Amino acid sequence: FQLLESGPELVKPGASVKISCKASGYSFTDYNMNWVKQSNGKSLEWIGVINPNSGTTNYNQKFKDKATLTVDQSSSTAYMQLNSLTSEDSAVYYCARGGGFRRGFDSWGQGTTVTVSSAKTTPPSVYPLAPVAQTNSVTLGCLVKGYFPEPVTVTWNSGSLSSGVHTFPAVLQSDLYTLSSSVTVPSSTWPSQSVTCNVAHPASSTAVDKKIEPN
Amino acid sequence: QLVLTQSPAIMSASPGEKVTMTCSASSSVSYVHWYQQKSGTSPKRWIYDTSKLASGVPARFSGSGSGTSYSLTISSMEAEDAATYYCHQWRTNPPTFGAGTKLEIKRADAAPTVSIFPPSSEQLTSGGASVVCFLNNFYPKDINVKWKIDGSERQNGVLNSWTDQDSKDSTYSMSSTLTLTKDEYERHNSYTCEATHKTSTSPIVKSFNRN
Ligand SMILES: COc1cc(S(=O)(=O)O)c2ccc3c(S(=O)(=O)O)cc(S(=O)(=O)O)c4ccc1c2c43
Repeated sequence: FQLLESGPELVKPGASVKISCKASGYSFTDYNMNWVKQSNGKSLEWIGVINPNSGTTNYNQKFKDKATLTVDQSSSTAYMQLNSLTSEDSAVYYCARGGGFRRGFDSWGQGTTVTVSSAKTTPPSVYPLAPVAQTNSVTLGCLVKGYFPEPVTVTWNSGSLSSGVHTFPAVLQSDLYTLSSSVTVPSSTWPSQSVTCNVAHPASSTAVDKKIEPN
Repeated sequence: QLVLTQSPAIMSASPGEKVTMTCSASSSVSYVHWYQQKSGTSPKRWIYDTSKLASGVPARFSGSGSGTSYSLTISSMEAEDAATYYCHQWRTNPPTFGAGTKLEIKRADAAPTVSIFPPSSEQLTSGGASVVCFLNNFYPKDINVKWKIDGSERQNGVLNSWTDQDSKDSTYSMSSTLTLTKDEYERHNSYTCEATHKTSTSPIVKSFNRN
C-alpha cells in the first residue's frame, strides 16, 4: 500500500495547480482520501476528504473555494486543484489514505512542495570555502547563493571515509535562496587528497562541482 | 472548531529515559491519533484509537487518555524516537491537529568547533564578498554569534541558519554569513567571528586579516 504524488511545482501567483495522488496495492474505491497542508514544516491543516467510490466530497470551511477535490476511478488517482494561488499557499501538501473509523490516516504520500512566487528559476552560484590556524582536523565548505526555487543537493567527494558533513537550511535573501554546506575531514587527507562539493539544482537542471583549494 | 494543544512544544530526553507528552482537547472527545514525523519526510501513523499501536512500531510506545486528556508515553527513549509528534482528533467537522511536540534527544554539552572563511576570489570578481563562519558540533541548540571589523561591531547584513539535531552524535550546528559587496569589504582589513555558548563564559573567537 503506497501513494505517489506529483513532483514539485513552481507557479505564478493567481494561477492554478493540480496535484495527483496515485494509489496502489489496495482497493482504491474502498478507502477515502484526505488531503493535508503543512506550511513551512510547522502545524498540519486538514483540507478535505473525498469518497473515491461515490465521489462525494467534504471540505474544510477554510478551504471551500481554495481547493477542489476530484478522483479518477479508472487510474485509481485522487486529485486536488488549488486556485487563486498566493504566497500563503506555498507549502507541502500530502494525500493520506483514510483507514476508516477509529483507524486514522494509515498511509501518507511523500508530499508535494508547491512554490507560489514571481521569482524566476535561477541556477546557483557556488563559492568554495577554504581556510586562509593549524589543528587536528580541517573543515571546508561550499556556499550556494542566488538560486531559486528550492531545493538543492550538496554531495562531498573526498579521499577519506570519514566526513563530518553538515547541510545548513536555505535562507531567502534578495528574493533568492542561499545555502551553505560544511565538511570536516582529517588534516592528513586534505589538501593531500582532492575534495569536491557537488551542488545539484534539478529545477534548473544544473550540477556544479567545486574542487577546494588551499590558500 | 475543536482545538488540540500539545505539551511540551519541545523537549529533550536521554537514552533510556521515560518520556510522556500530553494532548489536550478544547472539548470532550473520545479518541485521538498520534503521527510521527522526521525531517524531510511525511507523517506516519504511529498510534491510533488512543491506545492501538500500528504495525512495526516498537513496544516502548503507548498511549492513553479519555475525554479531553490524552498522552503518548515511551518507556525507554532511544535515538530512533527523536522526531515530532502530532495528535489528531475528528470528533467534529473539521478535524484538527495539535501544534506538535518536537522530541529531541539529550546528550552531554559540547563546545562549537568554529571556522571562518573569507570571500573567495571567485566571488570577489563577481562583485560580492561573503565571509562565512561555521559553528559545528555543539549542544544545546541555544547560541549567539556576532561579527566585528577591526574591533567594531556590525549588526545585520548577517544571516544565520541552524541545522536539526545531527543523527549520529545528537549535536547541533549553525552557519553565520556576513554578506557584503566588494568595496564594502575593501575598506577594512581584520574580520572577526565571535561565538558565545552556554558551555564557557569566554567566547570562541576565530578571525583573519585580508593580507
Ligand atoms: C464527524 O466525524 C466525521 C465525519 C466524517 S465525514 O466527512 O463523512 O463527515 C468522516 C469521514 C471520514 C473519516 C475517517 S476516514 O474514512 O477518512 O478514515 C476516519 C475517521 S477516524 O478519526 O479515523 O475515526 C473519521 C472520524 C470522524 C469523521 C470522519 C472520519
